[PDB]
Amino acid sequence: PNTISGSNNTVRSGSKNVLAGNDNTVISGDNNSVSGSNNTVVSGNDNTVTGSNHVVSGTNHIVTDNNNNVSGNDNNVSGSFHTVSGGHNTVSGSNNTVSGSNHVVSGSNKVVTD
Repeated sequence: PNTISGSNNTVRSGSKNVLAGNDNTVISGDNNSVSGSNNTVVSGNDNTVTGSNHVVSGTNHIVTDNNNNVSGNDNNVSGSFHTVSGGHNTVSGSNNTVSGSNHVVSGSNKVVTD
């Protein structure tokens, strides 16, 4: 039902997830692809999550690098230590806080909302 390769990866509830690496978890969700170390999809579907220490909920995100906290729908997040919600945001750099929709945010320490 799920495809799992590595050490200490788990899916509590859901199907068709693909988890590779170590200590990755899908709490509740389907069709997520998660690769790396210590990443977590809490409640979400169809997310692509690569790198380390991400926490992701919602749908259709692409999250990479490290330590990003992402919820909502269709956010594309790179760099580190971001907090992103809402929809269709594109976030790079470090330590940005982004909510609302359709924002493209780069650099560091930015706060952007609807």
